[PDB]
Amino acid sequence: GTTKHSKLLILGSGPAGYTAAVYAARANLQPVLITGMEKGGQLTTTTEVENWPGDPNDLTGPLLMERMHEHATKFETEIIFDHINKVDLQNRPFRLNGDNGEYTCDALIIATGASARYLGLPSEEAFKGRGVSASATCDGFFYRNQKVAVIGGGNTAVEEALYLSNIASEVHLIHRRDGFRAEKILIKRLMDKVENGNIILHTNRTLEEVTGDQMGVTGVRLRDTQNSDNIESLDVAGLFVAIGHSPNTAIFEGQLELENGYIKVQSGIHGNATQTSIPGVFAAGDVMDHIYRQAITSAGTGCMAALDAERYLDGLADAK
Amino acid sequence: GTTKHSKLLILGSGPAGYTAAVYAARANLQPVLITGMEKGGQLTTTTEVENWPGDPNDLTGPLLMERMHEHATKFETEIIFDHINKVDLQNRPFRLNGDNGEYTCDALIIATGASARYLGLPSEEAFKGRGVSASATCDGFFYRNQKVAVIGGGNTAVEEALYLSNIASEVHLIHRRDGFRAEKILIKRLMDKVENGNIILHTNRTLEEVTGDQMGVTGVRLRDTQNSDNIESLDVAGLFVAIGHSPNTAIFEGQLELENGYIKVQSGIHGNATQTSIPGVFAAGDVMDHIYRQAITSAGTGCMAALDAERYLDGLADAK
Amino acid sequence: SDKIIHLTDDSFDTDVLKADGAILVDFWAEWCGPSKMIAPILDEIADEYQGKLTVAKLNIDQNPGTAPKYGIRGIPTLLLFKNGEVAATKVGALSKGQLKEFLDANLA
Amino acid sequence: SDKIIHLTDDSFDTDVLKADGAILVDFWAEWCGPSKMIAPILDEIADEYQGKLTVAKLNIDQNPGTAPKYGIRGIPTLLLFKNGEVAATKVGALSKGQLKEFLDANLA
Ligand SMILES: Cc1cc2nc3c(=O)[nH]c(=O)nc-3n(C[C@H](O)[C@H](O)[C@H](O)COP(=O)(O)OP(=O)(O)OC[C@H]3O[C@@H](n4cnc5c(N)ncnc54)[C@H](O)[C@@H]3O)c2cc1C
Ligand SMILES: Cc1cc2nc3c(=O)[nH]c(=O)nc-3n(C[C@H](O)[C@H](O)[C@H](O)COP(=O)(O)OP(=O)(O)OC[C@H]3O[C@@H](n4cnc5c(N)ncnc54)[C@H](O)[C@@H]3O)c2cc1C
Ligand SMILES: Nc1ccc[n+]([C@@H]2O[C@H](COP(=O)(O)OP(=O)(O)OC[C@H]3O[C@@H](n4cnc5c(N)ncnc54)[C@H](OP(=O)(O)O)[C@@H]3O)[C@@H](O)[C@H]2O)c1
Ligand SMILES: Nc1ccc[n+]([C@@H]2O[C@H](COP(=O)(O)OP(=O)(O)OC[C@H]3O[C@@H](n4cnc5c(N)ncnc54)[C@H](OP(=O)(O)O)[C@@H]3O)[C@@H](O)[C@H]2O)c1
Repeated sequence: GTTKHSKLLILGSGPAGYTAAVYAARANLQPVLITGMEKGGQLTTTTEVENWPGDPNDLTGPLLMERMHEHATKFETEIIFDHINKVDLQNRPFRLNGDNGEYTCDALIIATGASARYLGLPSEEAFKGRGVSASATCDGFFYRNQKVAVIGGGNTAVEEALYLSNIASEVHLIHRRDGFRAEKILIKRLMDKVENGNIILHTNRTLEEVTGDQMGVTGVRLRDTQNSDNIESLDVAGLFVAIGHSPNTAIFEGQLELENGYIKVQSGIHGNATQTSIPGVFAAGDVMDHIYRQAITSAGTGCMAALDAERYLDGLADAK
Repeated sequence: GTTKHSKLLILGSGPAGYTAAVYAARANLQPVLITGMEKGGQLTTTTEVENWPGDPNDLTGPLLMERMHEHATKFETEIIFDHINKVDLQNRPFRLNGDNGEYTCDALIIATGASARYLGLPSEEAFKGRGVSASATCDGFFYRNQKVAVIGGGNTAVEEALYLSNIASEVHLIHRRDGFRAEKILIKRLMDKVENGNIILHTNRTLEEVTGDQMGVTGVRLRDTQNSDNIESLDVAGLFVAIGHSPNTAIFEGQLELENGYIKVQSGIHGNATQTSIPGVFAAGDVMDHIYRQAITSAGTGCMAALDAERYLDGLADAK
Repeated sequence: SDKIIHLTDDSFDTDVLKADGAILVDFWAEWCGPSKMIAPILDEIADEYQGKLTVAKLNIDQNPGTAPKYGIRGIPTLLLFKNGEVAATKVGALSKGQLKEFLDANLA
Repeated sequence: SDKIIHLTDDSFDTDVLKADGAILVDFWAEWCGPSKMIAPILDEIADEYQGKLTVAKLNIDQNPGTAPKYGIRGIPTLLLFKNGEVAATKVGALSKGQLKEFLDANLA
């Protein structure tokens, strides 16, 4: 009965969304923003952040994001703690359905980001919570002076490996190749610790199975990418999977042109660059970027989204 | 006869250039950045910045750039104080000449931003430093408790009238349209002062001439934008022109696809979005964006320029 | 906010382990974001489930004993007890709807 | 940093206007970026143009009495003196070549 309506509505409480929040709030669009379950975004699952331009030292994801929340609320953004389960983009105003109520808006900015990706092993599922974890920043606590594994070759794996390194007795980094895709500065820290620290490299290996008992994970079994049946066993207390993410575009199934999960935008050097397949609907952040995916690029696009949204909303007001 | 080579050379010390710097540094690309005459970029000519996501309070263009600079050198970027006035992008390595030497690079990130526009009036040029100013930040105090005039209709113009209004006895805002393109939140503060404060509007007018004596400006003469033959005098002690910025691309004239002064870039949602018409040459910041032009959007493309150049330089190292 | 309990390692055997009725337990930690992100959901839940459930938080940041006992090496982890007996558990963050889906699945 | 005469409002005419020779005066302020962005180039000018030119920085943060005198309603502004005689003036920022192109076009 009390459907909350607003000119503009932003989906997501990550760097992309919060930036769109503040820029849109200054255009006096009285923005409404829905946080989602992961309030603050991916950054909240990390510690130090070394490449947020203008923050040379001691910055942490939680901090940067707590600061953005404050920023967005300072310019009176209606921040609502909720999660959208369904969306109707065929009828204007757009209809969005969440656990705490129903929302409609004349323009939409989709900043849903992405979720942690998994392998799909049932053993992985069977032990999630008892040895299989996605966030070290959260569970690294349970591995004081114990052997632990990390799987993935990107920035998240390396950093988690590097982070876990001062908590666990030994860290075992597992990866599908001989090469890592994380930033060099970090890959350097890795090897330097691989060479005289407690990080053990397990290259050319893939998680074949997670083993354990009622009490939790006791070990894992890697496979060897260059010898189909060389399967080796590794005695470890727990493992953190770090194999990238996948855009949170499920709630938009078949309503927006997607490309490998990511929302497709106009892009181009002529404005309305965040325009999705449906006029009045825009996407900013990792949900529409399969390449760079940094916090700084997300904030950038979240901005263009807010500006494109305003250009659009104004157009509606004009043609009236 | 001192020539300097570097795999990566960054042109510019604005948020775009500096962000490209921290990213390239962390990719152990050993970047060399040339500051340009305006070290820090445009943000250095302003005061309070309110839309840099994460810095909701007390942030100032100068401070932000002080921080970005610190941040670029933390990862050992090589900052050289110099301006570039000629370049040969037709042969590799690339050739760039400055007031301190020749520069060669295997990849080039152009982040030259833009310069303050001009009216092109002899009276405007005849009174510089004696009544016609480009920065309220610098000269503002020379007008305390005096009548002063601003001319423009975008965020700069407005932020300038707002700023000056706490110094000058009264501010005269001169603009062509009957409307402003400055952010909404700002136009409100403006109107609030046009009402209860000392800001006075002069919509639908164009500066015809800056009048004064052999000691400085004493007035300004406006023309009507509706009634071509109607004119008016304005007793003013100073004039601040804020009619926008033109992208810094004269040196790149006839060196790469330029579209109305802005360096054209590939763009797209398939990576390598910051690449110019010449392989290995990338552009970021306002020099390649004529729609958005924000500190945060410039920081973003700056980040992209780095990731794009690294991906490019990686290739060259593999053919080696 | 009307049934929540700042449970401790001491007042657990007596509170949860021995109390006929379902008392949900939200294991959290000041350092784990998604942990404290569930607290609000538990409050929006407190009322609607007041009579079938009693939401009870537990800070392992200063209450170690408990967690290990149930092999909880991850947070946040929710334990739905029934007469001092783990009847169901949910791991990681989730939405008010996924939690109500969880409670309605078991607690009923 | 050792040639550039860091003048003072009082000791001005007693320096720039009286002391014979072509002395360049740089009016600047710690609040005007472009003003302090010249400082570097002036050094590589005191040396690259020594004996044939003198450089003097008249900060105004705490030395306002002089600027008015010549009608300087904007910084940075460079006045090329010759014994209490303005030979030329350069308002605005500029690169090293810029400054030199002015010093040459003028000086003899
Ligand atoms: C451990 C880790 C460390 C990182 N460190 C860095 C770093 O140091 N530097 C850097 O530049 N980048 C870093 N990143 C990358 C960066 O976090 C992402 O590029 C960025 O957060 C993307 O921003 P976003 O706002 O697009 O999406 P996200 O930050 O993913 O946030 C998405 C938001 O959408 C919301 N949401 C999703 N679906 C719904 C829905 N259906 N209804 C309602 N709300 C919904 C979520 O609650 C969340 O708030 C890191 C990533 C990880 C995992
Ligand atoms: C008064 C004012 C206030 C502003 N306030 C805000 C604000 O509050 N928020 C916001 O988001 N945006 C604001 N902006 C806009 C913002 O400044 C720009 O969008 C952004 O800084 C552009 O970044 P950039 O790195 O692309 O270019 P710039 O900041 O222009 O930087 C260009 C750099 O290139 C160098 N350079 C130029 N030519 C050469 C050359 N030939 N050789 C070598 N170096 C060269 C310069 O010295 C400079 O360091 C403001 C602008 C002004 C004028
Ligand atoms: N500072 C910082 C910290 C963390 C993340 N980030 C950024 O956020 C984004 C995501 O980072 P991320 O590390 O979570 O993920 P990302 O950079 O996408 O890298 C993913 C890593 O996981 C590997 N991988 C993927 N699928 C796998 C699978 N099914 N099985 C095993 N391994 C798999 C992948 O292997 P590779 O392609 O190299 O052979 C790769 O090693 C990036 O754009 C980062 O630059 C920055
Ligand atoms: N917060 C903040 C403060 C300052 C600048 N910025 C941003 O930086 C970028 C540039 O800002 P800016 O304000 O310097 O320049 P911009 O936003 O382009 O606005 C320029 C304003 O100047 C007017 N103008 C331009 N040429 C003129 C001329 N020849 N004679 C008279 N007026 C002229 C112009 O008129 P309009 O186009 O409306 O008819 C307009 O009103 C923008 O993306 C801003 O949003 C942000």
